[PDB]
Amino acid sequence: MNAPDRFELFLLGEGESKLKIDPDTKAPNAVVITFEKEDHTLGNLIRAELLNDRKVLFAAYKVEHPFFARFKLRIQTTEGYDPKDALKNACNSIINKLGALKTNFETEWNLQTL
Amino acid sequence: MIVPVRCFSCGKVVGDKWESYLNLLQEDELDEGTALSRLGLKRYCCRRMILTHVDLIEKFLRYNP
Amino acid sequence: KAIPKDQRATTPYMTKYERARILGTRALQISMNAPVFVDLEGETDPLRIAMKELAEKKIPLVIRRYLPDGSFEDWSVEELIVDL
Amino acid sequence: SNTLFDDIFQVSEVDPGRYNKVCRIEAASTTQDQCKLTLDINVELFPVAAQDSLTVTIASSLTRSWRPPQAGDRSLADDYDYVMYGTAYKFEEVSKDLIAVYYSFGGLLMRLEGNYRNLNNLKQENAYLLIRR
Amino acid sequence: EEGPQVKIREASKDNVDFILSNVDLAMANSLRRVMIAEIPTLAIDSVEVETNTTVLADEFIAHRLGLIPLQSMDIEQLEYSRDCFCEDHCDKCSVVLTLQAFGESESTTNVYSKDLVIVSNLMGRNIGHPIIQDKEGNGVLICKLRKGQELKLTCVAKKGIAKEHAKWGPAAAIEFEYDPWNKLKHTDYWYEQDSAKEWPQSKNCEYEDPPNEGDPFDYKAQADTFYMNVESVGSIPVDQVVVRGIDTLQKKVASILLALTQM
Amino acid sequence: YDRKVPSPTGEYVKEPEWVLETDGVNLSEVMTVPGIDPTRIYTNSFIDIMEVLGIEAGRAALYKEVYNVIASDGSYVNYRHMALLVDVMTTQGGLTSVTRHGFNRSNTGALMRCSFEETVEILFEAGASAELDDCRGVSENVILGQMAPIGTGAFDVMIDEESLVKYM
Amino acid sequence: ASRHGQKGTIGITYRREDMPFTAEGIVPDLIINPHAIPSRMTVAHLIECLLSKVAALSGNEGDASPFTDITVEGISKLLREHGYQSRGFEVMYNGHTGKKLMAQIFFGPTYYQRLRHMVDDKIHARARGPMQVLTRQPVEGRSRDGGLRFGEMERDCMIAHGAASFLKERLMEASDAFRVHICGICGLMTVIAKLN
Amino acid sequence: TLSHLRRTNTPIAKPRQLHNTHWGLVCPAETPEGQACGLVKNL
Amino acid sequence: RGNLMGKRVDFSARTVISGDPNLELDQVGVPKSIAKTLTYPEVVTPYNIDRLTQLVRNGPNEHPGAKYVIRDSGDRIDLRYSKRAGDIQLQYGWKVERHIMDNDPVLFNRQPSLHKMSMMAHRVKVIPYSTFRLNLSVTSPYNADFDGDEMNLHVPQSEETRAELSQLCAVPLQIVSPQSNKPCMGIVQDTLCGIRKLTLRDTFIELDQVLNMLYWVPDWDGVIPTPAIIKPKPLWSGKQILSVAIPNGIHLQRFDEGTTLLSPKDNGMLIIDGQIIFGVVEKKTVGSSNGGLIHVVTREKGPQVCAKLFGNIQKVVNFWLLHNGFSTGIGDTIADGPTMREITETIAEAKKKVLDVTKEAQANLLTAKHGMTLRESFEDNVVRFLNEARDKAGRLAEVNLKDLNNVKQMVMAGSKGSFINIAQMSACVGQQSVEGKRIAFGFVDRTLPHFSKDDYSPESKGFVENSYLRGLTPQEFFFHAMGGREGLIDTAVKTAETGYIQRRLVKALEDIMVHYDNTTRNSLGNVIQFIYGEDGMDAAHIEKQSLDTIGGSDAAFEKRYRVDLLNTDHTLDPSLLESGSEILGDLKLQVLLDEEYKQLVKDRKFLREVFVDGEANWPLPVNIRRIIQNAQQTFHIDHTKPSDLTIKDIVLGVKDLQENLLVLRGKNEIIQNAQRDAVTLFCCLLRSRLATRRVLQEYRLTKQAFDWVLSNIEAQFLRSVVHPGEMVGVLAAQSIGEPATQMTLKKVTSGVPRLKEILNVAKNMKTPSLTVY
Amino acid sequence: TTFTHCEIHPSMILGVAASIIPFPDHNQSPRNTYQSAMGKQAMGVFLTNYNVRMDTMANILYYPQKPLGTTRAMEYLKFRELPAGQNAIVAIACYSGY
Ligand SMILES: [Mg+2]
Ligand SMILES: [Zn+2]
Ligand SMILES: [Zn+2]
Repeated sequence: MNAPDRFELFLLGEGESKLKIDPDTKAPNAVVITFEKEDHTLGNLIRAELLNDRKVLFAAYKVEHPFFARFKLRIQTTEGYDPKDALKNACNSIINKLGALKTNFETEWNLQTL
Repeated sequence: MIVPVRCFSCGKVVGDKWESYLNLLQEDELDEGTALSRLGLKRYCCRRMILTHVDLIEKFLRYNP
Repeated sequence: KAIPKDQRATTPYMTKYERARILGTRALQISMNAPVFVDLEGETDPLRIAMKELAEKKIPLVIRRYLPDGSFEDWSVEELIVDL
Repeated sequence: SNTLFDDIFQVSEVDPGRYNKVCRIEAASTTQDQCKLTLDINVELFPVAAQDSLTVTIASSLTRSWRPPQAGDRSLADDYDYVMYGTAYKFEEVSKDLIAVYYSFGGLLMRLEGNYRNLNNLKQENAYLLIRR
Repeated sequence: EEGPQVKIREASKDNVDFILSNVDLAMANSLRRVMIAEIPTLAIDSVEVETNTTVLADEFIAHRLGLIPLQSMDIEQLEYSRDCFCEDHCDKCSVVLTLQAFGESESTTNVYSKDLVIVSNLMGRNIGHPIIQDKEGNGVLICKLRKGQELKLTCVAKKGIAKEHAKWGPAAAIEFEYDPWNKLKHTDYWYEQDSAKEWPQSKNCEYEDPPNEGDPFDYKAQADTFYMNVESVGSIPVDQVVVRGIDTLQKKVASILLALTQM
Repeated sequence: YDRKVPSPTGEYVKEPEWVLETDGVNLSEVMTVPGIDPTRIYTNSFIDIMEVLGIEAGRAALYKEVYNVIASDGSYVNYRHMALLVDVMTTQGGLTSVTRHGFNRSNTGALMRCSFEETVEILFEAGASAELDDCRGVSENVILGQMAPIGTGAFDVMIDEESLVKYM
Repeated sequence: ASRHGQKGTIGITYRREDMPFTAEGIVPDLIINPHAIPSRMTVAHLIECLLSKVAALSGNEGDASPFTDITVEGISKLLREHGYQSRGFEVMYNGHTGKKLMAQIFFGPTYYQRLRHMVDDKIHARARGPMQVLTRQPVEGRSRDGGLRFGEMERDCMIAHGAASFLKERLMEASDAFRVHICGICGLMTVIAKLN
Repeated sequence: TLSHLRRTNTPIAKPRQLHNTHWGLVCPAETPEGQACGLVKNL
Repeated sequence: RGNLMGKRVDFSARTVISGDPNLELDQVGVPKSIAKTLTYPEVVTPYNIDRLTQLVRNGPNEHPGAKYVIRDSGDRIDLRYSKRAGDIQLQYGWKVERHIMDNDPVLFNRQPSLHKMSMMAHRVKVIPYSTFRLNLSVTSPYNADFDGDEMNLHVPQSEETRAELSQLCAVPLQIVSPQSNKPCMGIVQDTLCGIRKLTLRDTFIELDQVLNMLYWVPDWDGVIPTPAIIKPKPLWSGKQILSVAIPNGIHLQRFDEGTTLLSPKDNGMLIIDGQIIFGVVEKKTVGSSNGGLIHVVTREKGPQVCAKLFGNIQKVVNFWLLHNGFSTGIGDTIADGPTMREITETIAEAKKKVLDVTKEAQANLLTAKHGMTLRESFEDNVVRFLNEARDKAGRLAEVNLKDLNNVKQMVMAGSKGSFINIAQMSACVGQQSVEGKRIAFGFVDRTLPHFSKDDYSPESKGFVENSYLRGLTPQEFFFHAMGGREGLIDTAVKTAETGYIQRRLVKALEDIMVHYDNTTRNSLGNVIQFIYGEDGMDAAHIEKQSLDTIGGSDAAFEKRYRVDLLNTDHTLDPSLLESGSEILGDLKLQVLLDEEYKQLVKDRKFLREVFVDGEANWPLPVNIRRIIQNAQQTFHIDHTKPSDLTIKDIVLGVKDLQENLLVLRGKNEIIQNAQRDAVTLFCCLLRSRLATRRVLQEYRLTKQAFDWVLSNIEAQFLRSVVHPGEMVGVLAAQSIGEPATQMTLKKVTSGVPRLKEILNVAKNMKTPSLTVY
Repeated sequence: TTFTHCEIHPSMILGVAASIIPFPDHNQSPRNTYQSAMGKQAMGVFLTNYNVRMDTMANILYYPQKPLGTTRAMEYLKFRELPAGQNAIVAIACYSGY
């Protein structure tokens, strides 16, 4: 009855963007990126990788409430280095790592019997 | 009431393995627990699925129109 | 019977029930297009404007305090202290 | 921008009271037979068995968010192997001319005793602790 | 090669036991989930019941028909309804299956997934085919019926994924483990006398060197090595259920960069 | 029993003492006996403790007893409440019971006692002896659909037109 | 509900992605909170899990009949003969990250009955609607579109709160409310008002 | 359905209780909560 | 009674409730289905016009919308039909019945209603699915479980109506219940259980997480606090971050048993400036306890701030315990094998301690204790033996169960279950009973027909030896029934009869409230209390303090409160007072100083004349202990250097303080005299804590500190007064009848049946007793 | 040495309801008394001729499963033929907090 439609877990609705970037005022040079129609799967991941960039002073994320597919990610970096850029890399990094794994996995699979 | 296609918990197909299993009982005369392992059902989740379902349908079928 | 503004004896402070009702009452009016005696810092919720009028003590009301025997004492939102 | 205490002690005993990862320690000083010590310690990242030569230190330096690595090439008053940071709550007067101060690093307590830190030991939160060898 | 490598152990048509090495935990799981819920697949999502006399009620069978796994290898070239410009579906975004049965046999007739019929143009591509792995060759028993019991349907399969419903997911289960000998102490075993004995050992202990008492506690130790094992239903060959995995996940991480751009 | 008391030194100490417990109740006489402290004697039958010692003492008992009924369960209630109740049950004169046979006979208007156990019976004998109702009772107003003199309504609010000028 | 007066309702549904899993692969269908045990002191429920987690593997319809010669020790042996910890617990990894769960969880089958009385058979709202005829107050029951109750007790609280107006409001403007005329002489409804 | 068929009723001196004689004839644990508890029993 | 005193009403909804650890305390999840059904009449105003026309445009089907417009002409425009649906231009003055929206205050409630709190106001938060979703901590007030319990929601209507809900009924205000001058909401289950684990010295948290946790507390200042440990791996202690939720300024000193500002067992509890300094945090620290964390925050920081706290705390903890996992299973109910056998015999040793006495009486060798049958005396011991056994049998398993056993853990946090439970499951069940007398002889001279007549031994009269783990025996089983069955009975009696008592009580005190003169009267005018509570304080503002002046040897008293400026050893050492050396001897001061003492002295006797017990802890307004504690770290008072208070400064301000602690204000004598009275008790405490010596030797206050400590007390007192308006009558009633429902049940009429007796003013009480000294 | 008679089986003191409850000799006496009232609010298969019954209101559980844990007493209560629930893979733990 009140149950939403299943597909509102991944399909953005009328007027929304995967991203929404609001500048955190609590501290200097840091951000709050709201990921729409997304969740842990992509959140936790862009969070870990994002924690390697030695230029990242802070980074955590959270699902505000289970009911809704979406989450907030907060990123902080060293002055003179925009975090938006930091986000970029950390993803590229994630893709590339994957780019390898897609390869190196198939490598081993072709060499198999069964 | 008909076999449950696919396992609740886990997810694995299981709707075909009815007759196969049911046969490993009358003909090949075996004991449950083993029969299952042979049908490929290894973990209790997708295991309990078969071992329990009571095929009422057969009783249903026996009525008329 | 009434009572002089002197010889006054009640509590110098506003009771929760009073304040509670003043704001309400005041909202009600404000919500009814009554005149607003404060600059709306942009507010638009009556009970919120009411909270404002009440902090600049610019609410034109008077709380009549009936006593057990019928006599009353009259205090103004102005006077009454608001701790809470 | 200084240091506030220096000495070496010997572990009289280590105690694990149903705490798989932390044991409280009590040791004595190798100088004034006055300075006794009681300090909780993480016996996982820095093991310690009865009777040893630990070097204790304090000081308030080397309060704004704490920065991660990067300092892989910066200041480092870390020439030790155990460095905690907590606060001091009370300044007791164990009779006579004896003054002891208690410490806590979010859960790990500490007790010190002697009398010459009259002008060394501050009374502020700031108070990094150190240990070596 | 460059980074995160693999060393497939056992491997069949239904499982793919393997070892993921040199990756971040986050990543292992991130993948895992992806495999489970977001791999595009095909399946029935609309049953137009014309006639039924069975003892299973309409929406019952219905549900079942959805679960019944369907072929989906070329899935990646059959647009999702919601995108195909046709008012409510077409050969370019959907597969149609029919179903007819009759109680001719004086002794219980079985309705199996093999009795399905494709009536929409396939456009020449592996898809919409009731997957079978049953010995005999009639997989998944849909429902039975007696004397003159009939059952005329018509189904329409569409894309869809384990988020919109599980009936789509290809996963069906997935082993996952690591640090078989608790070295990072990611747990605190519960016992009565001795953990070691009371808490069984994993076949996966071997592939990693045992403890060695004396040694202090390793703290700088993170998490290399994971012993997965993507199982499978069949809609996809166990491999793709692992490739498309690493793939879909990857595409997402892109649409964030892509969005970071259009912004 | 355990009874704490003023040591000569000042401290408070456990100076136990023997005591007798009855199993019947005749105060007016057990009191006039040699050997007991007719100052600390206590019966739980407040009915009695009130006929002898005197209402005020009675209250003290009624309360004391009631307090024991809430403490025996390990629950705590702030004096004031059981106090108030104990008081209501005692002002009037002696022991007015919280029941149809008591507090529901008091000078309170009709309509209020109406809402409890005798309703019609009570109403009838109201038009009979032509009672008058103040409409100061909570119930009263509730029955009329009027804002009762309660918290929010223990007063009136007015528009002082005078101060309604210096405001502009 | 299980078969031990364990009545409880759903609070949220999750999927295998978010669900806590056990290396084997398996994941739960249910997830009841540990707290519902200590004071209920229903160990039977606790045991059924072990007995079932066993006869789930052996396929030997476990016997949990009344007083018999069975034991917990007698079963932990059978479950051990199968590879899983003898008490039931298992290691599990937090579905969101995939990290291990510091502690272990008592995992395993249990019979659960789905008792009637579901939500969408009770959810009920009303803002004015059918009104009784004798009284002119809202009608009763969710079936007839009726309204809910604000009786003695709920009043007694508003009086407590000292919420004068709100009380009057529930009592009038949101239920009865009626405009009658009187005689300033004989206080009755007699008056013949031709409002026109 | 069965349960309902083996039920017992008892109009209107400590009945509600569980008697010794009640052993083996009537069930000890099966009875309705509150209200008419122990007045309705199951064989 | 069923039409006028209570009615069916409009603008009301009901459904099933469920927990949702993601709502603020004061909120409540309203399902969209209902938010779209329920409506609120807003009046078109320039402030809204726009917003309103939008809702009207939106229609009665989308959510944020409306479903009825009404113009001056008193005509209803039904938004769902009317050919003008999307048309309409609004008009200042018109009203627009719209949908309930995020933040419309509403009255939520759970029947049976018997608390101010059975009904509280919440912030509406429209959510999907179909269930009212309320926060956990606000559970116990409504007294509800989610096992299928339903709740009612009422929606306000007048702009002033709401006002009454948000200003007096909102949950944040209900936090400190007057029915027992202590907080009434706490932290339970997961949050509780979990909050303990996360605390332990043992528990350390690493960066990757610490960071997320921080993020969760919405009011985090974005200042990654400095790690306790930095050495090889920077780590954080649970305590360390849970403290991020705890706001600055707070303070808290505990001291359980073995506590010593180093609490080895990590007992007690001490929080400073809002940072946990030491001590596990559990039920006693963060639950609805007296001197609890909550109790403070509320009375100190604000009602709003304390409500926000539940939020933070929960989120943090919850998210952590979310990964740190937790559970329970049979293994938690089985203790060390030897501990078992050790028990089996501890029971059996108790069987022979019985048998002996069985025969020792089957020979007439037992002294008939006064006032009891030889029989009655036989049983009295028997039971006392078996039970003496049953309990210590438990005390064995209770100690042999490790600090890792889940069940124990839950018992420690205090999140669920208690001792008995452990015993009955793991060790030994117990001796079943009915009316006190162990299972009786229904069957002529024996329990069951499975016994040989005249068998008095325990294994017959109803003693269950096994544990719930082992499993009762047919006989045991049945007895346990008969016995348990008794409960199910009276419970359904102590429920019906309770209901009546509770009601009478109410009807009996409705009309009573505190009137403006500060008197307690009913509907006639009849005074009942001349000062509500014999003190005029609103129960809500009160805490257990200690009247130091009372307890303590006549000796200690002097050494603490006595000051003699005419003596080298009884004067204030100038190391405390600035003008110390120039005081020694001064005779005009020694008189103030001596007045002060001949008073603290009078206070003593006075108190010892009121509270004979010697009990020193009593409920009183204004918590002075804490009022100073703040003064302390608020001016970083150093215990080294000296003060700057003239001895006059002190003694002459403490006096001037009492002067402004007004309760009653009258302009005559008879009144201004009751004044001194209603205060008296307080001042004693007052003069007690603000005694010269104390003020300077214990808490080195400066003039600043002092003059502040003083201001606060006066105003914090003038706050604790009672508001002329409170409908105290009803309150009092409920406050009693309420806990009279939670009553779920050395040989006297006691409890519910008793309370019934009392209120009825019954002449023939079952037990009449009477104690004579 | 007098025993005139002997009980077939003790578990026969129980009645219909109770006979479904597993390990009843392992529960606080009352916990059974409730379960002896919910098993009456459950769903299953009340008969098999339901596809032919016009009774006002009735609930059938799609996929019934005969319980893993059982009681010899069930055999006569015809349980394995018409169950009333499902063997679900339970997990007693704290998670989201729901
Ligand atoms: Mg309930
Ligand atoms: Zn499965
Ligand atoms: Zn199409």
